[PDB]
Amino acid sequence: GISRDNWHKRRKTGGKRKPYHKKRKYELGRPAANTKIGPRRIHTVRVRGGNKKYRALRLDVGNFSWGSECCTRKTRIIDVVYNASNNELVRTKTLVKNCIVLIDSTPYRQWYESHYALPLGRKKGAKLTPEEEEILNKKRSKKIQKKYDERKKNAKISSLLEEQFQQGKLLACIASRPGQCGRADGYVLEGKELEFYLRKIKAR
Amino acid sequence: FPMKQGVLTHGRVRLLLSKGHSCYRPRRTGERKRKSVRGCIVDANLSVLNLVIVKKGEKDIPGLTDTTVPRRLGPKRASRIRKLFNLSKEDDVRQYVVRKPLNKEGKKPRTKAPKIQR
RNA sequence: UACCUGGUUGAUCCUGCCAGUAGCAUAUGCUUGUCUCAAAGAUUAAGCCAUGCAUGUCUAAGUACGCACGGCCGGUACAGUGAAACUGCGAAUGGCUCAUUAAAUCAGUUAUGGUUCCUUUGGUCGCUCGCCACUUGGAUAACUGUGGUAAUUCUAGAGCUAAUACAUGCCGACGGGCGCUGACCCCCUUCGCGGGGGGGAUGCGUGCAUUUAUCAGUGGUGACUCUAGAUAACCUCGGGCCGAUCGCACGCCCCCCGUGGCGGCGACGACCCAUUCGAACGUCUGCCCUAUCAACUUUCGAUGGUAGUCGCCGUGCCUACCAUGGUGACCACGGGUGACGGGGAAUCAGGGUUCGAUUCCGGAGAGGGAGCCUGAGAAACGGCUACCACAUCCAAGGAAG
RNA sequence: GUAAUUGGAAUGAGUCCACUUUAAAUCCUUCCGCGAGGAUCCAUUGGAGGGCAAGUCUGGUGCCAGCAGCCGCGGUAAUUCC
Repeated sequence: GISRDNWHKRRKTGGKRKPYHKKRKYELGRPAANTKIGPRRIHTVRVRGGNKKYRALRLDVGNFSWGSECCTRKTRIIDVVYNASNNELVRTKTLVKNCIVLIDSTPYRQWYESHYALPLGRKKGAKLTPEEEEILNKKRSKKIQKKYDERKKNAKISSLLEEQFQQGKLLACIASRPGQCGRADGYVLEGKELEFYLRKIKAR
Repeated sequence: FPMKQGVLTHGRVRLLLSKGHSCYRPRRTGERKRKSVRGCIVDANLSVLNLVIVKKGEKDIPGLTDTTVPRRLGPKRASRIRKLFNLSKEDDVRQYVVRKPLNKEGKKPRTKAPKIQR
């Protein structure tokens, strides 16, 4: 029974305004969802028009995007690492729209290697013999080797970005509204936007 | 005030009841109502308790476990008549529908069969 | 008809008010034959209510196995009338009231050479390549039989029976095509070279709507982050669609062939687009009295910024972190109103003055507050829940306002 | 205009059958029958000094009782009371 209308606010000059009507139904009650990380609990609330919005109690995976290579996949959500609004919402791992989240890197690795045939995620060596040895040589044909040697101009990764491919856990930014759509989608930080959020989280 | 499954507290308490629980027949859609109902624990504080046999042992109690009451309305949909008579396939369900006799004294003795569904 | 007359004096001319004069609108007094229209518990008490009522609903077309009626038209599913009950839709309109409310309401403005919005109206509904489909599963009501209370439109157990209720779920189109991958093309320059193309051996993804990201720039608006397109993907088990629905006249091919295939008018539906009825929230301008009401607002959101949370969406609407602002003698702020606002009404030289509770529109509230269910639409009151006030029956245990 | 005598193709208010009206009714209209000489089938409410149209008629009361929106009228002959 919490309203979201203007007639209980004080006016611009500072005058109390006496209310002329009761609190209606079209300024609806507002319990927050407080989306956190766990197994999938989605609830449905009917809203005006008989429609449904899916408030998402407890989320597990995301649909995070990449943009520069155009590689969007599912991925599980590791942790919540930064929030611009409230610092109290990162000690309790709350998934809101513009929170800086942490995801793993296993679908992006098995895309990048399966598209360029380069190593990715490997810095010391001497462990990739069972499955990651074969994926890039494969006994390809000739014109396949022709069309994959010419992708050695765009296969660079910026140095802050392949670092988190090594230790496994990319940091991404949510763009969906969980608790309002029911999904926690978004995009992975890279570039000046990543370096902005690098300088924030480290300096805390 | 009748009993109710799940109250688990002897005596009588009051419940807010919607359509579908028990002990309450709603008069318009979405109408809930607060009513008093009795717990599921039995005491000596009942006027009648309802009691249902699950197994017959020794003998015939008169008026209770004898004089079989016939089931006068058999199946109507065309799937439980196929589950009753064990019809394998396309055995002309219209032939096998249960036909009840009707026995007014002022009329000739009619017999009457339902429709069929599905 | 732009209109005046009597009263201060012993008389006079003035100022000045009093009184007279005419409407109309309340109440009353006396009186009252006819006839056309007709106001009418507004002012004080938005005081309190006995009783009766004012919202229900069936077509040819959701579900009849009530013998309650029918020709039971003859040995079979039903000639139909049909009570009841489930289901669906309405009950959010109309009616009444004027207590609240002073920039608030309100008003104006915005050829085959290949065989947000139920409804209504208009759209769209083989666009998806994936052992029942000649029809899947379970439960319940009316009914029958046993009951409980002093009691109410209270209901319990036991056994049946249905769907356009509640779910489950496929064939067909379906022949395919696109995009990404990919064991064989040599004929290019194989000269030791570097090769330039078409083909497929493989396995995924493919529509509509939802969510997110990126690239390019069908049709439009001074204007778009519009519509449409393309790629990468998501698709919530209180799960988004892609007819397990009902009448009516019945036919056509019947060659596989007397057992099968194909067809017309509808009625209910159904995500989405548009429309319609609106609703919501903003822009600008406009209101009575009051200073014996001159500073107000800002812990507690007051004015703004950033990020979000919810909400149908914009917004301090709410929170976190910031900046210290907003308003005022052009009357803020506070108080009063015997304040519902307007269209209008009486008056009448012009200019004004007064009234508008009252049939039209808009708003607000159903004893006072508050919280919700269902539904397209209610913070509903001839819907629920709780407190406060008043009040009902009782067998004293409880029931209903 | 006293004052009549009358009466006349005068009429309604009322009374009352019949249609019409209306969901059914009642009214209004339409039309039989009756229904007017103190037509007793009865017109009232206020005033009569001025403002302001209308009496210095008669009796009663005597600054009493009362009237009068205002000026004012009433103390034994009141155009102002009853």
